[PDB]
Amino acid sequence: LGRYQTPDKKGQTQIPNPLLKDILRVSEAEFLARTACTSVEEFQVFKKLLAREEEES
Amino acid sequence: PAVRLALQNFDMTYSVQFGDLWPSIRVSLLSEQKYGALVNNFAAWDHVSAKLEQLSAKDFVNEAISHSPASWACSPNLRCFTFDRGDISRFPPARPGSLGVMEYYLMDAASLLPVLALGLQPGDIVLDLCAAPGGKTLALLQTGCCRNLAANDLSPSRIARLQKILHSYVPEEIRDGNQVRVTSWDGRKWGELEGDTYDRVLVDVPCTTDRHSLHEEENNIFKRSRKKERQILPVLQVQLLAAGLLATKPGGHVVYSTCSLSHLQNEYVVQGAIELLANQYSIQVQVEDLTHFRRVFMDTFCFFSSCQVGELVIPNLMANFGPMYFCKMRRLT
Amino acid sequence: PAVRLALQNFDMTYSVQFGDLWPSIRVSLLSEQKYGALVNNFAAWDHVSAKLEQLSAKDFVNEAISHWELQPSPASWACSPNLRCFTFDRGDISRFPPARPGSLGVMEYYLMDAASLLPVLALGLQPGDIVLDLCAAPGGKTLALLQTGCCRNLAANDLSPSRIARLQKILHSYVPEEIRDGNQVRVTSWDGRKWGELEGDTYDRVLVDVPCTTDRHSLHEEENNIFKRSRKKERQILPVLQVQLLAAGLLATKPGGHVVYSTCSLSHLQNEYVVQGAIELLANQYSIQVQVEDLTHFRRVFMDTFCFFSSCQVGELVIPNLMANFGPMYFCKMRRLT
Amino acid sequence: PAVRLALQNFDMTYSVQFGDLWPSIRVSLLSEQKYGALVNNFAAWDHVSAKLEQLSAKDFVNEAISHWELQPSPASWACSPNLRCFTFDRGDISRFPPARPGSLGVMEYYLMDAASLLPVLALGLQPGDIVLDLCAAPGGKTLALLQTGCCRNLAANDLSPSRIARLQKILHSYVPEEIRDGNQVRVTSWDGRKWGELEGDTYDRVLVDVPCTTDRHSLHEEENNIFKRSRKKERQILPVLQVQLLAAGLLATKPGGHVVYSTCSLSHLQNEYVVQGAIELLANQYSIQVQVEDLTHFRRVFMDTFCFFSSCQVGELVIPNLMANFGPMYFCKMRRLT
Amino acid sequence: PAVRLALQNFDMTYSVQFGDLWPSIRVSLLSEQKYGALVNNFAAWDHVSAKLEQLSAKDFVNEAISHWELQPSPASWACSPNLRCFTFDRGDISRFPPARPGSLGVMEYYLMDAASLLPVLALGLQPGDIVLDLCAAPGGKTLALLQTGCCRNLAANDLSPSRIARLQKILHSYVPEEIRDGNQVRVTSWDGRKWGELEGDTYDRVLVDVPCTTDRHSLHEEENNIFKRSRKKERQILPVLQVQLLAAGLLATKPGGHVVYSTCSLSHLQNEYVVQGAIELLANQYSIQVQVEDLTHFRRVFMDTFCFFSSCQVGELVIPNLMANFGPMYFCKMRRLT
Ligand SMILES: C[S@@+](CC[C@H](N)C(=O)[O-])C[C@H]1O[C@@H](n2cnc3c(N)ncnc32)[C@H](O)[C@@H]1O
Ligand SMILES: C[S@@+](CC[C@H](N)C(=O)[O-])C[C@H]1O[C@@H](n2cnc3c(N)ncnc32)[C@H](O)[C@@H]1O
Ligand SMILES: C[S@@+](CC[C@H](N)C(=O)[O-])C[C@H]1O[C@@H](n2cnc3c(N)ncnc32)[C@H](O)[C@@H]1O
Ligand SMILES: C[S@@+](CC[C@H](N)C(=O)[O-])C[C@H]1O[C@@H](n2cnc3c(N)ncnc32)[C@H](O)[C@@H]1O
Repeated sequence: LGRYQTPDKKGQTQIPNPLLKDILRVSEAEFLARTACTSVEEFQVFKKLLAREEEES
Repeated sequence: PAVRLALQNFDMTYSVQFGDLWPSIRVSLLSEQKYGALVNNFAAWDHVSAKLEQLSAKDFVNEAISHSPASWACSPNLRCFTFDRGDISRFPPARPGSLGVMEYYLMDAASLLPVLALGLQPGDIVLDLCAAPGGKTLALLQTGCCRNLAANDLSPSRIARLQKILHSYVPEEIRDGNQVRVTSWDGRKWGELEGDTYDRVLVDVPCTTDRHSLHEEENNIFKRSRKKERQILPVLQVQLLAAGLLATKPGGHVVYSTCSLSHLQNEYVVQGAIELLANQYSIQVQVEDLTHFRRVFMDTFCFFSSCQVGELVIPNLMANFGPMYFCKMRRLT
Repeated sequence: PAVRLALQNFDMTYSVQFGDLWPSIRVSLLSEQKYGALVNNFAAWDHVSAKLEQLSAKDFVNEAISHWELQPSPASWACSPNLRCFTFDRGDISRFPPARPGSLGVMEYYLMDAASLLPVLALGLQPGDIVLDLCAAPGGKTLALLQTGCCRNLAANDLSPSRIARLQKILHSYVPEEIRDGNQVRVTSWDGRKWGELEGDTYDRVLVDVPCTTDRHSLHEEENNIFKRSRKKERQILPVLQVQLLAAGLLATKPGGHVVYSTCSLSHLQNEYVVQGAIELLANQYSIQVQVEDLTHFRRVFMDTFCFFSSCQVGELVIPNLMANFGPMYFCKMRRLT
Repeated sequence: PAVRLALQNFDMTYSVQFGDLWPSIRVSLLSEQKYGALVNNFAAWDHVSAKLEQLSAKDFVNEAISHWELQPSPASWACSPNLRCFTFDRGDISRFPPARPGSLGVMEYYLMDAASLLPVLALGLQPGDIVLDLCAAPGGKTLALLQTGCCRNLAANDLSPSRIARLQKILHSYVPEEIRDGNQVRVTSWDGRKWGELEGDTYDRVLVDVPCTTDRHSLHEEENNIFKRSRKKERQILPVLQVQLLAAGLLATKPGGHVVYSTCSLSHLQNEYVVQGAIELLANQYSIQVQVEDLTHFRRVFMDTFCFFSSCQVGELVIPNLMANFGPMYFCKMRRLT
Repeated sequence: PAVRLALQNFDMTYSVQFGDLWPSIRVSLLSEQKYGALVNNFAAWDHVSAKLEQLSAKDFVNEAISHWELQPSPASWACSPNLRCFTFDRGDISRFPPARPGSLGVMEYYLMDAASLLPVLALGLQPGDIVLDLCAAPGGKTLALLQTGCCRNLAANDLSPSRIARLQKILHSYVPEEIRDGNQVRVTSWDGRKWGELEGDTYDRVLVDVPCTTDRHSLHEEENNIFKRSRKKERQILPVLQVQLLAAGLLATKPGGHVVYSTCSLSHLQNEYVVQGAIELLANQYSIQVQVEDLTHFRRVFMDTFCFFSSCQVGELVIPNLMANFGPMYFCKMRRLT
């Protein structure tokens, strides 16, 4: 989505990434409403697409 | 690297164009795309249609046509199956049917919309100015409306792929003789050769192929060496669209299309080619409204409705149909 | 060391000025500051406003304008419009998350000291004004001046070309290319004191947010600290420069136009002494009359969000407090008459 | 040429609209117009009124108000007060001499098309109203809005800074310095279409006297003629601009507030379709309900002085006639509900 | 002979270009030219201005700026400031007396073709600009660029070291040692065409006042005449050099920066052809986009003093007329985008 940048080489990003607790600790509904900012239906499809990507190799 | 330069360029350009809609597009471009199975009418379509329905797929064209008054124009006999909204199932590879020709052609379902929007009528003289590898050429043939179909492409290597598709999908009875003509020449020169000849013209121009440019590293337009070629791309596109319009009969129609989200390659090329013909050749070209067409096909695709000229299908995870810009025109004078 | 010299200097001066109020200020300057989220009107402000309300934050500017009628003219006639700045409640120490790009690839909001918006609000921009931000970098107040949608033209100036790069970064991040490349905005890097000669009697509104001892920043950053032993002369001659810049701002103002002078220092030698000093210099040397305008109604309306040192003779002063830790912000509105 | 293109266009369009009434209008547009002397209340109106009565002229606004009871609410509750405008009798072609400064320096009266006062009268200013004149220059109707003594605040706006100079000239000529420089009047020069964003839901009364094909003026002046071959696009897109300005006026109006839209054109395209268009645009795009108010009693009362085209569906229209040669003047009162 | 070949060539070429306008130009080129007195701001301009007003001369840059509002941005934003140039009225043929050293031993004013100031004015210098005069000698326009007080840095270049001596003479005669002997003014005598390589993307403003057929001078002076039989190749390849110098100027300009190209020739081959040629060369060879900026408002404002050939596609052209005998002066403003 572009809402999480990988830090490197000095451990710095253009925009600061969301806090680990706001990504993982929080509910799927709050994650999507405040952090990811996408619909519920869209993430359900993402989970299925990613599951298949992992299954192959 | 070129894949990262492509995404880097998209982040700069497309975050501005789509705003808060860009993330939903970005994730879709970086995920698996959705395909539609264009049924081959030469291979007994009724059995193929029935076979594809067993997978829970549905002909989106049949769904679209059933639905607004029948004022809008649309190319017929195109049956293209897709899975439901949110379904990520994949079609198995097509196989040769009982007549030795392939049952269906897998493709981006959105690639059928410029062909549909072009509105082929029975007995039309049709031109596909940048035809290779032949996905849209194949669809133009499937309509059964082409009296004559000119398929052109500058690259003789991509024309081999077009010939492979024609041999794989079209019976020799329909390829030869005078119904199909495959040429390999500069499309920009069509104003001089074959001017005012065609009823319908498809100008599916070479562009930055946004989705493909994020997957394939070989022959990537965003490579450092291909900087000039990429920057002069809107010049070429206008030159090809203007040539398409000059080969169109007065009163005839043209569909311009790209597989890019860039406004520089989409609307600005339509706006540019219309000006060039009005000033240099004194030919008037009217952009036709595809709002009814859009509204009817919105059930299957995500459109960026803020489009001034033409229409744009944007990729979304619910319907991951790649960037597809298209604009219908009528040459008046 | 320079951080300790700054605090040492503030203990000597500000204990005398504020008296028994100085400790409450001292603890606030040595603790985390409170920020406000200035909404970007180019980035679809309605969605950003709604998103910021989910955090329990509230637009202090709207709250203020609502009570403009309570205790002469509409708020829009007195106070610069369309500025939406969200802050958390009094006593709340929550932090806003970093802004991200939105509606036109522009950043949704700009985090800043909420008090920094008050000189811009107090300046009272009206539709179609020719505006000048004489000491504009890094661009926080420049950004707010643009957000009003009143600037026919906006001149942003700063002597430092390095700080102008930061101003250009903010304009590229927050403003679409349509506005920042046109004749609506002009970024220059020149001595602001020379504006009396070049561009005299030109601007309707002028902001003179002068370089000062940046009291809060001087206690945090050791690099480029004004209280360093080598910068002793530079710091002592600072009220001369501040008068020179304010006088230049007034000379670039049209007769009848208005100017807001501001600092982020508690020192009276940089605040009231500069306003009086520039008004005298223009009356003696140029025979130009300058009237200080009363911001008591403006203060009273904004007192609900900020702590003001009400004992100000000319202008107004926001003092930092733990309940509302909005850094030192001095500001004075003036009208050039002749 | 442009004068002939204007007449050519009006022969095509207005022979169809008015039918057998068009000749009586055509001859009136091509003959000398009738003026009214709007008395200046700041210049001791009682002496000016007495002076103007010596010429055999009579205040048509007073004559109208007298018959307000004949054929719901006092005239002052419906119709903007303290406007004294003298005209000669029906059929009289006498001209008023030029106005002169009085004992107070301000000019005694302002000569104008008497019909231009009707949109201001119809707007129904009440004491203490916040008023906006969105397309104010050169200031004839602005001047009348001030004369009522009802404006708490009066915003006068016009995109052209050159026509604003003429508005400032009129304000300096007729209005005392005490009023014109205070917080009671504010002259701006900015696009009126942007008032929805800046200063929304602010005004009690709003006048939107839009730029139009100025039918009478376009048949006299060849310079800056809207019917010039070069100004073909500008003239065709004129109803878009007119809706944009009216919609902006309505967005600037408080819910419950009132707006008068007006033109000095006879075309249905610039009159009723602009009113209907702007009402639709606000209902669809902003979900704001706007009600057209009936001015039949207002018309009937003022019919004694002006010729009205009574077949008007929305609003009212004063048509020029040789007996009362008061130029085309379309006007429609509206109330913003939500 | 070379003077007759120049006129012979102009009769062939310019009778076709201007048509029935060529005689009025021809008589003006063969008669005494009109001069303007550019006031020296370093030599107390207020006394010089007052002294020049006694002769019945008037500052045309001020007259022009006054009408900048009539018929977007302040004049200072669009047009280079602090340039005071006095000329006699339209039709007056009076001559200014020679300039004398004044207060600080510097020359009071510089006599020149008033039109030569227009490319400098049109270039629109803003405070703090890095400026380049690629073909600066003998220094008339260099002097004007300095007079603005906007140049952070001014690069003055000319291939001829003999004409650079004249430029140094003017700088010593008009500019005090404090400025000329500093990092503000840099005089070089290198090839201007090589500026793309050395000092690329460096300047905010660039003046490319190229060597041309100097139409008026070529009809007076027989020595060093471009129309001599031996200089046939040099004269024919002149549009190549001109494009090479303009392209070099554009390559030295920062992206977003502006360039003014100018000549003192009526020949379209040296004017518009060179502008299109350099824009094409940059687009094809370097993939740099260059936009010609419209100077119609600039022209319209200065039309009161000069005769312009309004049929100019790109740029503007001042044509000599007996009423205002200001020599051929072509000029075109550009913006480098990429
Ligand atoms: C997007 S592809 C067309 C896709 C095709 N219509 C399909 O649906 O399978 C664009 C094509 O333009 C071709 N092309 C590039 N320059 C050309 C030119 N000057 N004239 C004609 N074709 C050209 C490329 O070789 C490329 O095959
Ligand atoms: C407090 S900062 C302005 C803050 C800015 N208005 C904002 O809100 O982001 C004061 C500025 O004055 C600038 N400055 C110092 N001397 C100057 C001068 N002579 N002319 C103009 N600016 C000057 C400094 O570079 C510094 O950026
Ligand atoms: C009919 S005049 C107003 C007459 C004025 N109310 C009077 O009675 O003296 C219409 C005005 O609209 C102004 N105008 C045009 N476009 C405008 C815009 N976008 N915003 C505001 N005023 C505009 C014109 O400059 C013109 O003065
Ligand atoms: C018209 S003059 C400049 C007039 C000057 N700007 C003024 O206003 O006084 C043109 C100049 O171009 C110079 N020149 C010729 N070739 C050149 C080159 N390659 N590079 C730089 N200057 C050159 C000539 O020596 C001549 O002085």
